[PDB]
Amino acid sequence: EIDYKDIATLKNYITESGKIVPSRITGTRAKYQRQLARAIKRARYLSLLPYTDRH
Amino acid sequence: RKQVSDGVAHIHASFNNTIVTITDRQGNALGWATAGGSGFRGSRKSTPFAAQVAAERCADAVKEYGIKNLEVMVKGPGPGRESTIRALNAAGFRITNITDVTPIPHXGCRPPKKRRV
Amino acid sequence: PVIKVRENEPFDVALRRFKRSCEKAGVLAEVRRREFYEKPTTERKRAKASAVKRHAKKLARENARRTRLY
Amino acid sequence: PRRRVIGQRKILPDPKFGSELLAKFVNILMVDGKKSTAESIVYSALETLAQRSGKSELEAFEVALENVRPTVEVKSRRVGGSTYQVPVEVRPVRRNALAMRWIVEAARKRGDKSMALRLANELSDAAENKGTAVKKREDVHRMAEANKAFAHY
RNA sequence: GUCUCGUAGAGGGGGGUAGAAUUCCAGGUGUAGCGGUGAAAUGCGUAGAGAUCUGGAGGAAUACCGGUGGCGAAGGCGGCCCCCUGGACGAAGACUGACGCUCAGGUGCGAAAGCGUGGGGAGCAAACAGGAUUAGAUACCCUGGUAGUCCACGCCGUAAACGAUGUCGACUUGGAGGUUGUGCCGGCGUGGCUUCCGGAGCUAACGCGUUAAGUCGACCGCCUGGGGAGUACGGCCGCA
RNA sequence: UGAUUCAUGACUGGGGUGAAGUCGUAACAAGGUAACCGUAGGGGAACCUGCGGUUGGAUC
Ligand SMILES: [K+]
Ligand SMILES: [K+]
Ligand SMILES: [K+]
Ligand SMILES: [K+]
Ligand SMILES: [K+]
Ligand SMILES: [K+]
Ligand SMILES: [K+]
Ligand SMILES: [K+]
Ligand SMILES: [K+]
Ligand SMILES: [K+]
Ligand SMILES: [K+]
Ligand SMILES: [K+]
Ligand SMILES: [K+]
Ligand SMILES: [K+]
Ligand SMILES: [K+]
Ligand SMILES: [K+]
Ligand SMILES: [Mg+2]
Ligand SMILES: [Mg+2]
Ligand SMILES: [Mg+2]
Ligand SMILES: [Mg+2]
Ligand SMILES: [Mg+2]
Ligand SMILES: [Mg+2]
Ligand SMILES: [Mg+2]
Ligand SMILES: [Mg+2]
Ligand SMILES: [Mg+2]
Ligand SMILES: [Mg+2]
Ligand SMILES: [Mg+2]
Ligand SMILES: [Mg+2]
Ligand SMILES: [Mg+2]
Ligand SMILES: [Mg+2]
Ligand SMILES: [Mg+2]
Ligand SMILES: [Mg+2]
Ligand SMILES: [Mg+2]
Ligand SMILES: [Mg+2]
Ligand SMILES: [Mg+2]
Repeated sequence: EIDYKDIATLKNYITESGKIVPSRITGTRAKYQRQLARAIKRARYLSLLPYTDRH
Repeated sequence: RKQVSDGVAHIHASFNNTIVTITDRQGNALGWATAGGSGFRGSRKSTPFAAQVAAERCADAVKEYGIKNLEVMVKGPGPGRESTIRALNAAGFRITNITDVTPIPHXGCRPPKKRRV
Repeated sequence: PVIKVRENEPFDVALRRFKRSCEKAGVLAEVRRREFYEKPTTERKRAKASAVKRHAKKLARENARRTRLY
Repeated sequence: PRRRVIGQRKILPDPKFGSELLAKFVNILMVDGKKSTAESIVYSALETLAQRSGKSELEAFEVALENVRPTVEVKSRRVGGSTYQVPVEVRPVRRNALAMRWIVEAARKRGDKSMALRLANELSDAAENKGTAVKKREDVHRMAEANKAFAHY
């Protein structure tokens, strides 16, 4: 299960600018792509990850 | 009249015009030039060439400041995104950093209605 | 898109890189799409059309590797 | 043409000097197929020009050409919306064809006595960047200058 | 139909919060243009704009993820977090014992616009004004801009409210996918929902084709040449 | 004193038919601003504009 705290893994699924990478490019399953997006959005709110790269 | 050597070039590249503003590192403007004020109106003003002429004139307006190094911030989709940077390097400045700062709303306000031409 | 020109990197090489990082960010396509408002019925109509085109073209490609022209 | 099947035609060199370059200039000057009448006019103007300077008939002719040959011109280009006068590079052959045509046209407009004298005064001013023809080359370079922004259409 | 265990979900109602952007306000730097178009002009600017930096105010919408993806009776539903809450599906069993299907009248829900009262108002923008275009231009284009769009409560009850396809059940060759369960040893099964193609059959043809427009049963709604007309008059409903 | 029904009435509302005069050119092709639906406002007229919706849109 994906953890919003597990920042090291989450960084694999965001671009250099901070955007979530499409599942068609990373080859992620749909059910887990939805968990990644939720986790990434929680991490952004806690300032563990950036919203946009111009931070 | 104070030397700076380390400035920032801001390129405002809209579909109709190009504005080039050179500031120091704290946002204080030192000089500016625009494609529209460099002798081009109408369809000529919105070209990459007119943007290049504006980049040169801006480089001249700040030659007293002794600027040596430049970061470049590009903003907008206009045709003067690249010819202004090419001309800033040909002007003698050392282009240290290039960045896109085009604003993107994360939704934001409703845009104007589509044109029926 | 934050291209830091590294030492000894010629300017043209940095210029082509910044261009690459822009196109890979889709900033230009995103700005052009936000210039005017698109009605939700229009957005849905053109999302469906692009999927019908992606599909019906692949289905004809399969029928073009199993046929001779001469 | 659409099919692009147009090669090149050989032109005989002029009698007195054996220069194909000069023989074309006689052709541009000729009217009604009266070539000998044009050969005489060119030869007379060329001698007045040869004694008005220190150079031979040819070297004085080339110096006249070098000051009238255009390097860039404008051509129209109708694209999605309107038409822009795009500046285009003039190919080396068209440079000579335009230079000769403007000289002959300028000389025909003067008010001296004979055409041999008119051509002589134009070929002489062309050596000093004066008169028409040279001015026509200036007007073309200006137009192509004011449209340099359109140098990619 | 009930119970047990679990699963996915923009299903609903209430509250909170985050970041991007627009506008406005203040200040710093800075100086002659900006903005707009096919080209212009109206408009804005030396009373210092536009550009750039800092701080503040406020409203609305939630980039990427995002998908012929998901959920919902339909209308519809999209940041994140909490609270209240509906449905669906699956695996093993246990339980009730035809408790079912459909439905005139009735009742409820029902996009957008619109209406009432009280709020709110950034952006957008009917009406309106000016600038253009034009033979004219009550338009298309440009610069502005008010209702309205937003919130609470009430009304209205209509849409190409569409799959132009009523609901329920049974039966009848195939192929490739999506999505979500579950059994077994990536491999083999077995459920739910869903996209495209196509067989028989059907169809005026186009096409439909196990999610039927095929083969049947139950019940309901509806049609009967075009125009007049979904109009008049009357009734009921509505503040209009 | 009501109801209902028939006749009639200055004037007025739209409708049909004929005929073609005047004004434009809304639709059919991407019909030259894709068309149409509901609604609202505006306009000599066909109509135009806003908001949501449909494909019964050409091009790509
Ligand atoms: K729930
Ligand atoms: K009923
Ligand atoms: K506006
Ligand atoms: K006209
Ligand atoms: K308003
Ligand atoms: K209504
Ligand atoms: K539909
Ligand atoms: K399945
Ligand atoms: K399975
Ligand atoms: K029914
Ligand atoms: K009212
Ligand atoms: K009566
Ligand atoms: K129309
Ligand atoms: K049409
Ligand atoms: K309408
Ligand atoms: K009128
Ligand atoms: Mg606009
Ligand atoms: Mg509403
Ligand atoms: Mg009203
Ligand atoms: Mg109201
Ligand atoms: Mg109100
Ligand atoms: Mg407007
Ligand atoms: Mg109806
Ligand atoms: Mg609908
Ligand atoms: Mg639909
Ligand atoms: Mg119907
Ligand atoms: Mg089929
Ligand atoms: Mg049928
Ligand atoms: Mg009625
Ligand atoms: Mg009512
Ligand atoms: Mg028309
Ligand atoms: Mg039309
Ligand atoms: Mg109606
Ligand atoms: Mg109007
Ligand atoms: Mg309009």
